Amino acid sequence: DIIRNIARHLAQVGDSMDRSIPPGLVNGL
Amino acid sequence: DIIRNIARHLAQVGDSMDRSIPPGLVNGL
Amino acid sequence: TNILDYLSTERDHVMMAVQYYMSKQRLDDLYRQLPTKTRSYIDIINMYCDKVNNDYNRDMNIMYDMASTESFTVYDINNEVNTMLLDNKGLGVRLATISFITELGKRCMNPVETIKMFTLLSHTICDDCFIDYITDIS
Amino acid sequence: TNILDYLSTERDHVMMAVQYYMSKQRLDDLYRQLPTKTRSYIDIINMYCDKVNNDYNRDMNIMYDMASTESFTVYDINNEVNTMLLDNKGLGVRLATISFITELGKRCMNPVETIKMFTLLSHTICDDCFIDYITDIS
Repeated sequence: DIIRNIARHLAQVGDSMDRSIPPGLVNGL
Repeated sequence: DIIRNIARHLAQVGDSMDRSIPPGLVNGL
Repeated sequence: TNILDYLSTERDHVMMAVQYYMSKQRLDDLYRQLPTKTRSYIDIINMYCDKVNNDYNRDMNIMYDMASTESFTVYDINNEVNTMLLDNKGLGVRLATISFITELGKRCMNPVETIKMFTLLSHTICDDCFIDYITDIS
Repeated sequence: TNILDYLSTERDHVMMAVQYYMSKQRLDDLYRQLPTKTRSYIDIINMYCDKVNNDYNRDMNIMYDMASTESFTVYDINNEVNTMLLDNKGLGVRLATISFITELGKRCMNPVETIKMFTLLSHTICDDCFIDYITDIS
């Protein structure tokens, strides 16, 4: 439903923020 | 029990604060 | 009921931090949205409860330290308060009860039980009598 | 969900004022008691959620306005989040979820339901993954 869509949206936003951090600076990213 | 004692204490403190306000300044007091 | 005994693991620290962030953000935003009237009432409660806390410091402290010694429910605190406010229509007792319940909340580490207490007791405290005083003073 | 529609009577205003006083006093006191470590974590969450809110403003706003259109439970929000955090071990998604749940709380006028949501979702968000990030960054 909508809830699923929002949650998917949150992961997409989250992953794009992760990818904007230069690699190496945060362990695990 | 204790709860009753505390509640009674609250009313005593409350009434003494009420009596320390000059009469007339607060309607109902 | 010492804060450190509740913050044993890193998960405890991080969860505390997230819960604080959410609650603080919410409270700040709520105030930003409140009508001037409501803000005026908050200021009155602040000033008058500060007076009770000042003028009756030793009394209030005793009541806190007694609540420490015994275990009792929010329900029966509430019912004990409602009984007093039934036959005592003073302003003072309502202010003192707010200060007392507020202190109890500061000593409670369960956030859901705390808000439940604040919510229930605020209903009990805000009787027609209290509303008349607050609107008179404001 | 407009604040004014909830503040119709004087009793509504006064009860809001008392509940705000109790909650604000409690939150201020809690922070005053928190260990430096916990305070450091709060600052990190503040700074990183501010970055998400800034850098992805239009995205976050869309998610808010969609939550407005439909009705759903805290339970199923929670379960939808837990599912994402199971197979997505990124930092970003955890920060974004905090911002989202925080906004939902700002839009909720039921204080008990709000703290219940914050409490449940904070458990879900603070998995081993999140704790590892926060301790790494701090």
